[PDB]
This record gives sequence, C-alpha cells and structure tokens, in this order.
Amino acid sequence: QVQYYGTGRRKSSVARVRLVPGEGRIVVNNREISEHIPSAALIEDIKQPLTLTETAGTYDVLVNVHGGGLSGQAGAIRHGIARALLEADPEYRTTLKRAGLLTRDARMKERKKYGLKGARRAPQFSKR
Amino acid sequence: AKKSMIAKQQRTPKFKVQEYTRCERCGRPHSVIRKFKLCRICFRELAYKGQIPGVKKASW
Amino acid sequence: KRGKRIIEAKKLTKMFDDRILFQDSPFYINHGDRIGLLGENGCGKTTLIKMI
Amino acid sequence: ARIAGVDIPRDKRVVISLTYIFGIGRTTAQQVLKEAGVSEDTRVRDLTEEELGKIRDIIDKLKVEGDLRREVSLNIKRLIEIGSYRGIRHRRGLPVRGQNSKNNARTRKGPRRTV
Amino acid sequence: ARSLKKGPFVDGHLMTKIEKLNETDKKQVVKTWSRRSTIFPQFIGHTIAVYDGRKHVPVFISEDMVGHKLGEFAPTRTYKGHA
Amino acid sequence: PRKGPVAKRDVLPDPIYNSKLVSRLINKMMIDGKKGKSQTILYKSFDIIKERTGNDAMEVFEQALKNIMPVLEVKARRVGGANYQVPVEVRPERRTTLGLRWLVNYARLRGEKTMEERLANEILDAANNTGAAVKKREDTHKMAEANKAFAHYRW
Amino acid sequence: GQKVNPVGLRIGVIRDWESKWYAGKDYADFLHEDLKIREYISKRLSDASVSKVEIERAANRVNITIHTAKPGMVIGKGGSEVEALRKALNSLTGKRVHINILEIKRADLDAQLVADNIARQLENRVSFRRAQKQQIQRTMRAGAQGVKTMVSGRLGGADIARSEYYSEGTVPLHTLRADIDYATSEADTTYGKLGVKVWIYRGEV
Amino acid sequence: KIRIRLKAYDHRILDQSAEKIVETAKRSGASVSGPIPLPTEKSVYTILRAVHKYKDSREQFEMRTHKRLIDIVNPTPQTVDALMRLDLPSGVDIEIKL
RNA sequence: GUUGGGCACUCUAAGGUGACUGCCGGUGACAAACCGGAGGAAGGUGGGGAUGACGUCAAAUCAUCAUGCCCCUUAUGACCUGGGCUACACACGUGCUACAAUGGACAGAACAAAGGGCAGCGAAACCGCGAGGUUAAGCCAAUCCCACAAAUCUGUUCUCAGUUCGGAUCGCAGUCUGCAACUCGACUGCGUGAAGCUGGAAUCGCUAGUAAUCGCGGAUCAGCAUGCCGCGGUGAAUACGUUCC
RNA sequence: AAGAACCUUACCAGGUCUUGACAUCCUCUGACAAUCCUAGAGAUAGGACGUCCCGGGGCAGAGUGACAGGUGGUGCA
Ligand SMILES: Nc1ncnc2c1ncn2[C@@H]1O[C@H](COP(=O)(O)OP(=O)(O)OP(=O)(O)O)[C@@H](O)[C@H]1O
Ligand SMILES: [Mg+2]
Ligand SMILES: [Zn+2]
Repeated sequence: QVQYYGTGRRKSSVARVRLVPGEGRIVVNNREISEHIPSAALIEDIKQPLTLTETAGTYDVLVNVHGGGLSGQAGAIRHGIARALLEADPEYRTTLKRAGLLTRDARMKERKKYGLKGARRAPQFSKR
Repeated sequence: AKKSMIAKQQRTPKFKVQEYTRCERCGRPHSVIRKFKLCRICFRELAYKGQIPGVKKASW
Repeated sequence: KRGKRIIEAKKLTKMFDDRILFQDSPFYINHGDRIGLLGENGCGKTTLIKMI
Repeated sequence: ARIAGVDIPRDKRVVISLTYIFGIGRTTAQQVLKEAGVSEDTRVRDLTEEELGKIRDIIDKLKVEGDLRREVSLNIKRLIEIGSYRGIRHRRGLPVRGQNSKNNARTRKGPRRTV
Repeated sequence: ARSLKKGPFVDGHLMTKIEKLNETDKKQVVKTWSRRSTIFPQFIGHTIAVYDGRKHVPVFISEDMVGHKLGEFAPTRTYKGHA
Repeated sequence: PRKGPVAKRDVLPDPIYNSKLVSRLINKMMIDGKKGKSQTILYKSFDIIKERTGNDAMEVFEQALKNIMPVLEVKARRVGGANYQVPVEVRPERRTTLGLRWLVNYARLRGEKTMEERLANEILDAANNTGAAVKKREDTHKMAEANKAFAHYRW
Repeated sequence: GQKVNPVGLRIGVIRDWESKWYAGKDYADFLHEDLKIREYISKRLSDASVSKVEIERAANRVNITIHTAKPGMVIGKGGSEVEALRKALNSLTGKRVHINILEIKRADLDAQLVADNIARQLENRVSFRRAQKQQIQRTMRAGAQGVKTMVSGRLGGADIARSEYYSEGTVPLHTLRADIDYATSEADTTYGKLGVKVWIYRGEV
Repeated sequence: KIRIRLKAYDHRILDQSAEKIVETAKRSGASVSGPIPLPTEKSVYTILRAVHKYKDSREQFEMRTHKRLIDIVNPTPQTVDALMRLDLPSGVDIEIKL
C-alpha cells in the first residue's frame, strides 16, 4: 500500500520508519511501543514530529530499529519520522526544521584518550 | 639481554611452562607482542621505517 | 557515630478526654539536631517528651 | 524465641532470624526451612510451637554455637601446635593467606600505632 | 587446592628416600629441597632437613602434620620485629 | 569564561505537566545519570501533594518555588585586609536555578524515609514557606541587606 | 623527544611500505626473515651505496629489489656478485630468492645515501661543518626544494657533546603531503658515536 | 559457484587486483557477483613511546585488513584456468574455494 | 530471515558531493575582520585524533639497543636447586568496595558497541548447589564461537538497624592451570561477619554526549588485574563575569 | 613491568664449570648426538645403543691461543 519511508539515526541506533495510513499506532519491531520503550518522556518526544504537524491519528508508524539503547532508539525513531513526513508533504518542512527535528543530533561517544581515564577525565593530580 | 639469557631462552627448558618469549631482535623479555615477536622498542623502530607490513600510525 | 533519623511523627494526635493537646502534627528529629520546644505553659511540651 | 540457646529476633522473617545462630547463614537457613517445610515469609513471633519444634530438631544435627566455636578453636590450636607457618602468622597477628603486609592488613594488625 | 583427581603431590626423589628408610626401619635425617612436597603418613616419625633458602632445617614430622607441605614448617624469612 | 557568555541549554517540557520547570527539577534530582529514578520520585511526590493538599500539585509547586527563589545574593570580594560580601541582583534564570537546587538539597536532608515523601513535605513547607529551603533564602536576603553598604563595590 | 620520524608519519598516506607482502598465520615468520635479509644486504653491500630494499613474497618465492646508486658494483662482472648474493640468500631463507637491482639516478637525493656518505666523512676526520655544508650544496643542485642536515655527539672530540644542524630552502615537516625523505646514520670515532640525521624535501604530492 | 576472497593491507591494490579478477571471469563468460566490500578489520596496538618510564606517553598504530568477496556464477572450464592464471601483485591474499 | 525470492531499506567500503564568511543585512576604513539571517546533516578552525618550532631543565635512560673510556677474566663471566623481588612498629601517592531506602534481596521483560579466536574459540546435550566436568556440533570466521551485556523498566519483599547495608579477616571443603599453588595464584561452596553512619587541616577532575554512573572487549598471558588501552549504555549541573589566586 | 609460584631474574644461600652458556677463527679427525639404566636437589657424571648429510657444499665433535664474555662503572663522555 501507500507508505512513506524515513531513516533516522541517534547515537548507535538506526531506525527505519515507514508511515502508513493508520490511527497513530507505533509498532517497533512488532511490539507496541509501550512494551519496547517504557519511558513516558521518551514516547512523548518520539511523537513530537506527529504533534507538530497535527498528524496524530493519520499514520501508523512501523519502525524497524536496531542498536544503541532505549533512549538512543527513541531519538532515532523520532528523526526517522520527521524525515518520513517530509516525503509525505513538503509543506511540513518549515515547521519541522524550525523545531529542529530534521537535524541529525551528531553527538557521539567521544573516544577514550591514553593517559586519561575517559574522554576528558584526567587522573587525580598531586604536586607532592 | 645477556647473550647467555638469549641462549637459555632459545634452548628448550626443563618444562614447557618455563618457555617464555623474548624479542628476537634485541632479546628484551618484557612487552613482547605475539603477532610480531618484537619488544615495544623494536616494534616502533621498524614501524617508522615501513618494514612492518600493513602497520601504520593510528588516529581516530 | 550513629544514624540520621531518630524521631519521626506522622499525623500525631494527643488528647486528654475531650481536650485535644495537638492534632495532625508531623515533625522529625535527626541526629545532632538541637531542638527547642517553645510554647506557653500547658501547651504540651512535657507531654510530647513522655510520649517520645 | 530461644533456639539452640539463642534468642532469635522474634520480629524478623524466619530465614533471617535463623542466621543469628552462630553457624547458620542465609543458604543454611533456607535448607532448614525447606527440610522442615516452614514458610520463609512468616514472622518468628507468629511461629507455632510445632514449627518451632521442627526447626529445633533439624538444627541439632548441625554444628552451631559452642560446638562450632570449639571446632574452629581446635583448628587454630592445631596449626600453632605443629609449628606451621600458618600457626606463626595466627599468633603474630599477620595475614595468613599471603596478603601483602607492607600496606593494609589493618584487620589483622588493628589500629595504626604511628611512630 | 591440588585437584583431587590428580591426588596429593610429593617429589618422588623424596618418596624414594623414605621408602628405603621404611623397608629397613631406619631413621636418618633426609636432606631435601622439595619444600613443595606433601607430608604423607609414610613420613611420620622421620626427620627431614628441608632447605629454607640458605640451610636445611630439621623438622620433626608428627602425625598431625600429614597433608601439609614440607616447606610449610621451614619459614624462609627472618624477622624479629622493628625497633 | 573570558571570551563571553556561552549558549545555555534547553530542556524539554515534562510529558505529564508540560512544564520546563518540572523537567529541570527532575534533572536536579537525578544521580549518576539515572533519570528514570528521578522522574518516578517527582511524579510520586506530586501525587502526595495533590493527595495531601487537594490542590493541583503544579500550583503548589509553583507557589513553593516563588517562596524559595532569591532576588538578591551576595558575592565575596577581597578588599585589602577584610573580605566584603557584595550584594548583587539575581538573574531570573539564576533565581530558578537556586530555587530548584536549594529545594532538592534540603529535601534530601529531611527525616522522612523515602525521597518522594521527603520532597513532598519540603514542597509543602515551602508552600507555607516554613521549611529549610525557605530559611536559606531568608539568610541570603539578610546577608545582602546587612552588607547593603557595599553594593557600590562590583567588578 | 619532540619530532616524530618524518617517514613514520607519512607511511600509508603518501609513502608506501618497503615490505609489500601480506601474511596471516606465517606473519611472524615472514617478518623476521625479512629482518635478517635486510641486515644481510646491508652488511654485504655496505660499500655499494644501498639505500632501499623492497621485499615481496609469493608462495615460496621472495622477490628482493635492491635500490642502489652503484648498480655496477652489486651486479659484478656478468652477474657474478648478484648470483653470489642469490646463493647466500637461498641458503639463509631456504627459499627461491630473485633479486632485481634498480639504479638510483640522483644519488644525492636519497636521504639514506646522504646520511651514510656524511657518516663516512665524519669517520675520516673531516670537519663536521665542511661535511654538512658541502653535502647540502650538492643536494640542492640536484633540485631538492630543501635539505636539513644534523650531526650530533662529541664534535671534534670535545668533552661536552652538542648538535650542529644546517638547512637550505624549505623543509615543511608538519605538511603531511610533503614527500620528505629522512634517514639516520652513525659514525664510529675514537670518542664514540656521532649521529647523522638528513631531511630532504623533494616537493609535494 | 566459485567463491573468491581477496585480502590486503592496501585497498588500492585490492581494488586493482579485484578488477583484474572480475574482468577475466567475465571475458570467459561466467557471471560475476560484483566484488562485495566486506567489513575491514582494524587491529590497534597502543605502545609506550619512551624507552624508560613516562607511562603516559603512548603511540598507537593500526593494521587495517581490507577484504573483498567475488563469487563467480555459471562457471566455464576456461574460466577456472583464467582465475589461476592471473598473477596478482605481492601483498594481496587470494583465496579460491570451489 | 527460516526456504523460495529479492537488495528495495539498513549495513558493509571504494570512488564522488558537501562548508567556502560562498550568499542576505548591519558594523568596520572602503581593509582585515566582527554581529545577526537564510538555506543545510552540519556555520564561522562542526566534534575528536595524528601532527609538538628555536631552545630550557648537565631532566630520564650505559638495564631495549648501540657505544668512548675505566674495571673483572679458575671471575664482576657460566650452570643448577631452593629462596628473595610478595618482609612489616610505620609514612605517602594512585585506585577498588562501601557506609545504604534514588537502597539490599528475589523474580519477569528487554536494549549495545567495539574487539578476539587454530592448538585457538569451543555450541548444544548431560552431570555438579557452584567454580567446573564428559562428549562434542560449528568456525582460519559480516557465516561458527567467546557472548547471558549491566545499569534501566516492571512487580514482590525488606522498613532505618552497624541491619536482609558492608564486605575484610579467618576456619573448612573443593575447581582449574601448571612438573609444582608452603613461602606465593585465580575462582567456587559452607561457615565466620571486621572497619565503616559521608570523612580535620587541606586538596583534585571536568565546559556536553563531557562529568557522573553501568557494563563489554583487548594487549601481556599455561594460570593470575581493582592496573593499562579501547567500546558502547544512561546522562546531567554550570560559565553572571575578570575584583581576587 | 602489555602479567615475579618454577621460568622470568639481573639479588641471596648452597652445590658446580673454565676458548667457556654465546661468536669468527685455526687446526685434527670423523657424526654430533638423540634415547634410555644407574647416581644426584639438579647442574652434572657414569654406562649403554647406534656412528656422518651432499675436493669439502657441509655438519659435527675433540685440542689449540687469538679470544669470548659482563643487566659491571660513568646518562656529568
Ligand atoms: N492526665 C491528664 N489529664 C488531663 N489533663 C492533663 C493530663 N496531663 C496533663 N494535662 C494537662 O495538659 C497539659 C499538658 O501539660 P504538660 O506538663 O504535659 O506540658 P507543658 O505545660 O507544655 O509543660 P511544662 O510543665 O514544661 O510547662 C497541661 O495543661 C496539663 O495540665
Ligand atoms: Mg512540663
Ligand atoms: Zn626488541
């Protein structure tokens, strides 16, 4: 059937989003999102692009998502939805971009650096 | 490493547990890499010369 | 050294027959607190201590 | 709630109260309740004389309290008597399982006496 | 700690010496360096001089010692306290 | 820093009360990045606030913060031999920061067994402004007023 | 303890490995054979101006390509010396060795040749100032964009060692694309070791 | 089918070598499964830079093994020859399973 | 996702595009440049890494290696067993685990990344409370294995105690490696259950996917890490400002 | 020090050796050896069993005095 696809990425997670004519059901890897994503805050953030476009209840979001944690997957599902909406209607582009939903959050785990205990954390220093 | 030490390490010891690794270039007992059978010092020296196939300086 | 909590009161109510001394009075005392009981005579300061 | 000459906490769940007898730990306790078919969750004060009776019989088959203290004391007396290395460490107050003594070892040595 | 399957370990060169002493019902001081050897029942009554790193220390073997290592009764370090 | 002011960071509004202040308090309560724990504590606390008072939890919370947020703080300045506490006005953002921080810290010191209960009681006290956090605000206002003479000094 | 080896920094970026073979299980074995081969060639051709020794492998074959400024002296009369080398390397490796000699057209642009030349001159009690300055002129005539030379140690048998370096033109060590050849050499004198460092910059890539 | 695994330290010769392999099979007529770029292995060695002490001074090197897979579908007898006949430069590991 | 079928999507990795104050406005000398805006994944050296000028400290290393000079040569060289480098009135540096309820215990549902594997990784099955053991599939690996990620979420229990916190010490009995766990190994089971109630003077790290916290892997390595080098998960507070050190 | 139970190991005690554990010479000769049995804590001895691979390309031993050998000192050469 008619469906609109979008790839979203956050941290390590990649989410393949498909918008299909529906009633707002999010199925992530063949589960209700509530089962997959516990956090209410995350689910609210995930729906955000649908709220901004007033498309809640228009589309069923089918997400195949892998990698990263449950907060990174939430980020990646949201990004994939925003990009899928662009395909559905170019008119949405302005509002999404204003809210910053089209930008790929490029924050990634910094590499550990030799002589440091993490990316920045230096070992305890002593003069004497 | 004393020539005697290189000789002892190259001979088969009384027991297999007693076999240990030395850099076979300089005889250093410590920091010998299995892949190269070189100490940390000899590894760097030869890497800089381009004489260790497919080893290059790392950055990421 | 000992532990933080030493006294806690929840919905604490003390009556004498039909006279309510104090009602629904929640309070706490932690270790190292220096608590002054303030109140006129008869307001129940010594009563609370006997309860504690 | 006296068992094997120990007044086990009456207010605590059975599994926990049993562990107050010298020589019974968490697992040991569960077995005793398992063998004696008593619920772990019941409070000790709520135990019937039957259940208490049953627990006490099983616990008599284990080495607890004075029994265990005497057994372990003999072990320490044995090591020192034979003049073992371990014996010397025991009486001298130093680690006996090869722990390093240059730093730490304050459980065995006691509080620091700085000089 | 030695696996039960393996059994207790005792340097044969020391066991051989004790077997000869037992066949003849003799008791000489056997000098050994095998600190690692387990004390077997067969050793009871014997005197084994075990090297502690600089001298052989004669250790009299009693029944209560069986199963311990010879080295266990010949401490290798000297220490008479600080002061 | 020396270069100049740096971009502050936005927070998303809480999913339940659609409030950025609530979200910020959640971050202030969080320990070791465990945001789950802190959200649960706050939501349980707000239930205690509504269940106890009967008023809306948010209204009580906003009323409490109003009583905690300071208007004048003091900044130390070493003037020769003696160090002077200079009274300075508190930026609106800083008012919110101090309020949440003071609330959270003093809530943790209370004597109730669970943080949600603790936090709830603390907010209620601040609603009536009689708790520890309130006292902290009183102290800073006393210091500023006392050292009002030195307001002239500044960087 | 400051400057990374110029060749180390550029290996695989602009510069290639001399050892141009891949191995898996046999990696350790192959690597060390090459070390012995390189050392052997260095000694047997110490006088033949041997700069670079590339080593390839194929099944049991080993394809050695020796780069030298004096190809005549390595090959010998009718390949006598190069055949002798094959036989010596076939006995060491226990493999079928094939040797190719490449002629270095501009001998004074190869950092290794230059470093060895200067080292020989320091062993012949030539002034370290003259040796370096003379070399730097010769190299710059060959068309190098820049050259830096350095000699360190007990210069002229002094008690207190020091380093003296000379340069000409441009030597942009920090420019990763710059094809900067580098080589060291040691001179054994009566007072001990004189270090020689040569940098030659032949342009960008 | 005929499965070819090429490994190398330098992706350039790998691409060049792989090109030779694919064309020789295709001129023989057999269908070629285009060179699959397999995940590159990256081993990293962190070593002490200094000869003595100075533990905080390190240097890091890496070896990147690049891989290619070439399957040959619908093979021909002359193909099998051409595959073995190719001399690919030293430094590329060829593996031919069939 | 198993088979057929496909590579669309993701992913993998080669070659391309992309970011240049390039465009709009102001400011500035009209210059350099600076402030804001659009577009865009990214905006002002986007993030990180590698890259470390002339020199200073007679800094470090003659014990990686090499080397002048000096010294020893039936010994300062060489071989072997055992011991020592692990000592212990005591001071210091760097860490780990904690002192608990934002927790402990138990149970259920999940969600990674990066790396390693041939005398190596070793599944599944069966035995043992457990460490492990028997047998043995697959894999020279995007295939097979290491390999169950853990915090987290969801329930139940505990109810403020030196405890169901904490795990030291010690007793007993075991497993594995190894010729060999006494001095002097790791792990497991049973028992034992220390100090510790957030720490004086003082002092350290960190400006964002950072700190904090949670696990995972690797080098060395028969065996042995709370260390080192990498990986991701969750994920903040704050920067007004240059008076002061 | 990217791994001190033995080994590592440079230190100590004891038991041992002296062109030597390690290398190029010289020469003589021809296999050295491995493998056991006995003794020793082991190094080592004692025996036993065979007894050179292709002029030497070699390989090995025995003697021989050039030498080897030092993780010995000086990083202020
Ligand atoms: N058993 C009782 N029955 C009735 N009234 C009582 C009883 N005990 C006390 N009261 C009254 O109740 C109040 C409690 O007095 P209590 O002594 O407990 O406290 P107080 O007045 O605060 O103390 P203080 O003696 O320190 O002033 C007083 O009015 C006392 O008269
Ligand atoms: Mg009174
Ligand atoms: Zn080396």
